[PDB]
Order: sequence, then C-alpha cells, then structure tokens
Amino acid sequence: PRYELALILKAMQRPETAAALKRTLEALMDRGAVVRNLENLGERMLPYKISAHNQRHSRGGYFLVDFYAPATTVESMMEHLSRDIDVIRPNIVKHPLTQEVKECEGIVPVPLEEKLYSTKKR
Amino acid sequence: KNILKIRRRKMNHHKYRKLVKRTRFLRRKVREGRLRQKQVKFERDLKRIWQKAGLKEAPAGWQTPKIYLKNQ
Amino acid sequence: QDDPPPSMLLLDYQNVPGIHKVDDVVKRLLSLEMANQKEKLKIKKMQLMNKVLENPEDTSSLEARIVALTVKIRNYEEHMQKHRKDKAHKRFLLMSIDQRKKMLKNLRETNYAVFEKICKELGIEYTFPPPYHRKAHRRWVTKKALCTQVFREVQKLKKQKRALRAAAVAAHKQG
Amino acid sequence: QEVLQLQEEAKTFITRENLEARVEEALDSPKSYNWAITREGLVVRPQQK
RNA sequence: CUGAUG
RNA sequence: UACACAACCAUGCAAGAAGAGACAAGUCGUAACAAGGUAAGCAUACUGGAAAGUGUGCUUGGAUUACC
RNA sequence: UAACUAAGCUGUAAAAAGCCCUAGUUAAAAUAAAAUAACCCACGAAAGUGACUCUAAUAAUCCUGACACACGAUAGCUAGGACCCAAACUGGGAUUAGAUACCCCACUAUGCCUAGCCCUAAACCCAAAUAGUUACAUAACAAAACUAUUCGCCAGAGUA
Ligand SMILES: [Mg+2]
Ligand SMILES: [Mg+2]
Ligand SMILES: [Mg+2]
Ligand SMILES: [Mg+2]
Ligand SMILES: [Mg+2]
Ligand SMILES: [Mg+2]
Ligand SMILES: [Mg+2]
Ligand SMILES: [Mg+2]
Ligand SMILES: [Mg+2]
Ligand SMILES: [Mg+2]
Ligand SMILES: [Mg+2]
Ligand SMILES: [Mg+2]
Ligand SMILES: [Mg+2]
Ligand SMILES: [Mg+2]
Ligand SMILES: [Mg+2]
Ligand SMILES: [Mg+2]
Ligand SMILES: [Mg+2]
Ligand SMILES: [Mg+2]
Ligand SMILES: [Mg+2]
Ligand SMILES: [Mg+2]
Ligand SMILES: [Mg+2]
Ligand SMILES: [Mg+2]
Ligand SMILES: [Mg+2]
Ligand SMILES: [Mg+2]
Ligand SMILES: [Mg+2]
Ligand SMILES: [Mg+2]
Ligand SMILES: [Mg+2]
Ligand SMILES: [Mg+2]
Repeated sequence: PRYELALILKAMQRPETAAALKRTLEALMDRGAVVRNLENLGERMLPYKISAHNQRHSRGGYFLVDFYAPATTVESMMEHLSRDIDVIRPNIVKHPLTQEVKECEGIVPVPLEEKLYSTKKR
Repeated sequence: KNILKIRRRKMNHHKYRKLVKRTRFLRRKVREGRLRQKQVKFERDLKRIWQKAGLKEAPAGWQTPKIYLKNQ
Repeated sequence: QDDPPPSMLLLDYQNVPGIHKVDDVVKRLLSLEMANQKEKLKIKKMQLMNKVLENPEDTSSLEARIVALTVKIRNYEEHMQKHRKDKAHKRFLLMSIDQRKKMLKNLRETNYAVFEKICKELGIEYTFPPPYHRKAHRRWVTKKALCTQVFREVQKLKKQKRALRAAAVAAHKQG
Repeated sequence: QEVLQLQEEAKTFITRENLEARVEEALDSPKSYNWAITREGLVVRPQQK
C-alpha cells in the first residue's frame, strides 16, 4: 500500500453505508487509482462533536482505504470527498507501512559534557 | 562601561533626527537645488561630447531624458 | 523537451526479467504513472547519460557531473515556472547554474572535444565571464548610447564626405 | 522478490467485479488496531476479552 | 502609592 | 574660411540658515550609573519644551538569590 | 448572533473613569494565533522555522574568494482584501508642585492574505572561512592556548 484514506462517514443505515462506500471507491477508481483493500474500523463515538455540511455530527463510521495512486490526483480526490455531505472528515495520508521500521538502537548512554570552562582557580 | 559610548551615539542620533524633523523642508529644497545642478551638469557633459567630436547639433532621435528628476 | 511515457517501467523494475509477462494491473503500478518526481528525475538522468556521454559507468567524470546537474537545473526551472516567490529553490537554481558553469570552464580547459560535444548536445551556450563587473546605471547607459550614436553619425558623415570627394576627383580628372 | 510479492497482492485487489463483494465483506468483517503495552515490553490486545 | 536637587 | 565663444571651475565677500566645540557660576526637569526608584540598549514609527515615553522584533554590555 | 437568570460588569495597593445593547450558562459562523509534548536541539547559507495532511524539494566527486548576482527578522510605504484579539497615536480616569510616563478604559495606523517596494538590528555566539594540534604557554575577565593559505577591516578621543 502507498497511500491511505481515512474516511469518516455519517452514522447511517447499512445499505446507505454500502452505497456511500461504493460511490467513493468508484470515484477513486475513476480518478486513476486501484484499491488494494478496505477495512471498517467500526462505528465508534466521535472524540468531539464535528460540524460539517451544516450538520452536528456526534458519531461516525471509520474506514481505512489502502491503495496506490499517482501524485496528481491526491488533490482531486480530496476536493471530491470534501463536497460529500455523507463524509464528515476525509484524510489522505501516506500509508504507515512504506516507512520501514528502522532499528530502534536503544537508550545510548550520554555522559556529562566536560571541558565547558577553563581551569582557573576560583 | 560601553553603555557610555552607546548612550553618546544614541543622543547624537536623536539630536540628528530632531534637527532633520525641524529643518525637513529646507533639506528638500536643498536636495532639489542640488539635483537640478546635477541634471544641468549631466546635460552639459553630454552636449560637450558631440561638439568635441565634430557634430554641430545633437544626433537625430536624441531626447536626453531626466534621470535625476524622476518623480516618486 | 523530454516526455517520459507513463508506462516507462522505471529503472528499479526494468533490468529484471519477467516484466512483460505480468498483467497490466502490475505493470501500471511498476511503471512511472504511480511514481513520484524523483523517479522521473532518475529516468531523465539515465536517458540523458546513455545518449550524451560515452562511458556511463564513469560517474566521477566532469562530463557526467555536468549532466547530473543539468537535470537538476531543468527540474528546478520546472519548479520555478509554477512557484514564483519560492526564494530557496531560486537560490538553489542560481547556484547550481554557477556550479555547472564552473565545471564547464574546467572541462573546456581540460578536454576541448568533450566540452564542445557536451555544449552542442545540452544546448548550454558557454559564455565567457566579462571582466570589469559593474552595475550599469542610468547615467552610464545614457552616456554609452550617446557615444555610440555620435560615433555612428561621425563615421556616416565622414563616409559621405569621402564619397563626395571621390566624385569631385572623378569629375575633375575627366574634364 | 519484490515483483513476485506484488504479483501475489494483485490477486486480492478490488475491481469493478469485486466491488460489491468487498463492500459487504468489509461491512461484516470489522478490524481493530488497538493494542497496549506493558512496562516489561509486551503487547496485549483487547480481543481476548 | 509617591518623594526633585546639591 | 564656418561656428560655440565665460558656459565650467578656482579664489574672497555676501544679506542670511543650521550645526559642532570650548568657555568657573543661570533658568526648567532628573534621563542613565543601585531591579537609579518604570531594568537597560539596537532597528524602526509616532508624540512631547527638554532629557525622553510608548508600540513591534532583537541582545544582556542585569538579576530571578540556585537540594528554593 | 439567539434563549434563561441578576442589577450589576470590567477595572487597581486603594479608586475613579468606561459599560449598564451589562454579566453568567447553553449553542455559534468569519478572522488572528498555533497549550503539554520541548529536561527535545533538528532543519536551513543567514534572517528564520516546531496545529495536521498532500505535491515539489533542500547545489557542488564538496578550498578561499568581491564593489557582480541572489536572499535578508520586526518596523516603514503603495494598491486591493480581512479585522476576533493586542495596540503606535489620540481622548479620558488616577498619582505628583507639574506627568503631555510608568497604573486603568475606549479607539486608530499596524500586527493578518496577494502583488510591488524599502534592505535596517545588540543581523551578538560581539569569537571570519578552509584542514588540523594539546607542543611552548594563565596581562585581567570572559568561551583555554594555537598552527598553514586566504579574504575584509583597524593609525588617540570628541567632532562623526
Ligand atoms: Mg554628540
Ligand atoms: Mg525595583
Ligand atoms: Mg533615574
Ligand atoms: Mg529607569
Ligand atoms: Mg528609564
Ligand atoms: Mg519615575
Ligand atoms: Mg540598570
Ligand atoms: Mg525599553
Ligand atoms: Mg530607538
Ligand atoms: Mg504616548
Ligand atoms: Mg497607552
Ligand atoms: Mg548589567
Ligand atoms: Mg463610575
Ligand atoms: Mg466577524
Ligand atoms: Mg497550536
Ligand atoms: Mg546549520
Ligand atoms: Mg548539500
Ligand atoms: Mg566559493
Ligand atoms: Mg484596524
Ligand atoms: Mg481592544
Ligand atoms: Mg491620556
Ligand atoms: Mg507590514
Ligand atoms: Mg525586509
Ligand atoms: Mg538575530
Ligand atoms: Mg561586531
Ligand atoms: Mg590577579
Ligand atoms: Mg570570508
Ligand atoms: Mg579621528
């Protein structure tokens, strides 16, 4: 996976969520991207009341879309997702797997710095 | 210590600023009078060129614009 | 201008066998379409070093460094054409141009044939640094224009006088 | 090896045919990424409850 | 809270 | 023979304008040297008889007394 | 900006002035700025930068080197836009013999965005760059004393 779409859909019914995800993935496939997988993180309580599309959202369904897309459609996908009233807050980031987990060496013992003052007798 | 000379330069600059504020327009008159003579000297130095080169009048298509009298 | 195709199959996945046997869904992800700008930079650098240079393995050569900096200069120009107020990239470009010109001077002083071929292939017009670097102000520009026009008028009137004298001599030698 | 691994991932991609299947699959198979840690350096997952 | 000079 | 021919400078004077300096003593305030009694100073802008005051950034050529 | 409650709210060592279209709670756009993380010291040539995400990208197979070129915080100017909040100036209320100041309230330019200028700082880490040494060696303090090639400066102070 290259990119990652965190989608926050409005709390709605099962066929409505299905159609919303269908049209979102259809738009992402029309914009020139192949969808790898889709993961539903469950309908949880929002940490804060989000106000979007003149609506006070208290809950929201979280979705995770990992895919590959060119660098020229990231803004177009965001502009398409922003105007959707069923989308509360969309986010397009890099997938955390493309950053290889470098070797966490550990707590390197750092000594106390010396030679900071002259040897003059006080 | 060094604040002596610092405050000395501060007082001198403050007095200079006050003098400029008190005699602002006289300084502008002097500046205009100097720029006028500057443009006149430039015009005469240009006119001397073709006269020492042999030309009686100025070359064709020569206007000699004002480079010092440019408005803000 | 160079136009890398979207299905270029970038160098990281080009020399390995079995690249044309996979399907289009895999080729399109292993191509330049889903790639970033650094991949296009690498592709342009490879395609320029394979056609302009003679030994692409000798990267430590001045002729190779000039091409590697020319690619970056053209990329920075492409960036400037979109971003006007970008000062850091503008300084990068203006200093990379000076470094490329210094290496061009060194190449011209070392090997004339390679320098002349690099210039003809890359379109870089090597200019000689004009001595007496001065800021041309309005007074100097006006006086130089006046002196040039005076010189032209003086030589024109002298040519006309010489023509009139030649005609008067030809009319006097005949009768 | 990277090309061969990507070839296997192309088998489970979402397409026009698999769209209606993957939608109803993800809407019925939720996932969770919450996992805590301990002072010794071991992880725990709330899926054991 | 404020209190100038030699 | 046909043209510019005191314009350009230098030397003195000038009705006058402004500044700097020394020159025992004045008038009006206390600006800084002590957290100089509002901590200073730099760039800049405004204001005030005056030293100066204030605003925006910047340095300590000041401390915050050091298991407090 | 609307709804409930009260005649009070803000304000200093103490008050006065100001507001009583005020004050508290519940909701609420637009603008400005970006708690803790930071006991971190990274990025960038410097000024500068630490609310989140995306694209581009951070020169030199790497010496020094201008009056040339390109940048250069805040503050200032021009045109258009924005204005919660703070505030040059200004108008009031305190204190003082006086206070056109430090204290309190209101308010403007301005701080905010785009385009174009101005190119200034205690632009200080007051310690120039390039590769090194711990040899001789404490004017004083401060950040210990120094090498080889350089660039730019330094001739008492005020006048400046
Ligand atoms: Mg003086
Ligand atoms: Mg005190
Ligand atoms: Mg005092
Ligand atoms: Mg004071
Ligand atoms: Mg004071
Ligand atoms: Mg006082
Ligand atoms: Mg002091
Ligand atoms: Mg101050
Ligand atoms: Mg000042
Ligand atoms: Mg004031
Ligand atoms: Mg005030
Ligand atoms: Mg001190
Ligand atoms: Mg009252
Ligand atoms: Mg508003
Ligand atoms: Mg913040
Ligand atoms: Mg650095
Ligand atoms: Mg580098
Ligand atoms: Mg150099
Ligand atoms: Mg305003
Ligand atoms: Mg206010
Ligand atoms: Mg007042
Ligand atoms: Mg401004
Ligand atoms: Mg500036
Ligand atoms: Mg600084
Ligand atoms: Mg210095
Ligand atoms: Mg001693
Ligand atoms: Mg140097
Ligand atoms: Mg002198």
